[PDB]
Amino acid sequence: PKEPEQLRKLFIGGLSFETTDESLRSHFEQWGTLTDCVVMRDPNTKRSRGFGFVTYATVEEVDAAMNARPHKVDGRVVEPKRAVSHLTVKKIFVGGIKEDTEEHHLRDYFEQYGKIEVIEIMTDRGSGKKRGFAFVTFDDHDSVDKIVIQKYHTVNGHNCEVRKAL
Ligand SMILES: CNC1(CO)CCOCC1
Repeated sequence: PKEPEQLRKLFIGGLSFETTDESLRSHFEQWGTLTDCVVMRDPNTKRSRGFGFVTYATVEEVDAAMNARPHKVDGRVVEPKRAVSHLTVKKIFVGGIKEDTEEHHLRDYFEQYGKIEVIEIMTDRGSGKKRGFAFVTFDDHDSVDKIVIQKYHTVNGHNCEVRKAL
């Protein structure tokens, strides 16, 4: 059973105009099997539009490619991003954590998606009581992109609602 193709794609921006289907493929095949690899071009001039996409056989291969950033492809540092589900942010809202979820619950779970820089457990401005949601800020957007395409997040026994924040 193959993961949906949308979740196996990487959009690559900032290409050198000299990058070709073949040179993009040779580069990104270092991190997995590519079922598709396309440089986008003008339909009339054939001049590169400066971006393209690669499709891996598995999500773990996408992860490997993202973990190998920065990618310098044909002399230029490119910008890979997972396909849209792009709203490129480093912060998530985590809701449904109730009053008993602490910083270490959130850290122990989310640190396996990426490097955490800030955890903000929200409290009532008047009483100081926990409001039941939090924000987590990572050092990079791919953490967030992995998180929000999951159907489920279980933290401290709570089924949480997680979305991109600002
Ligand atoms: C769309 N499904 C979710 C709802 O926000 C997103 C990931 O976190 C919880 C499940």
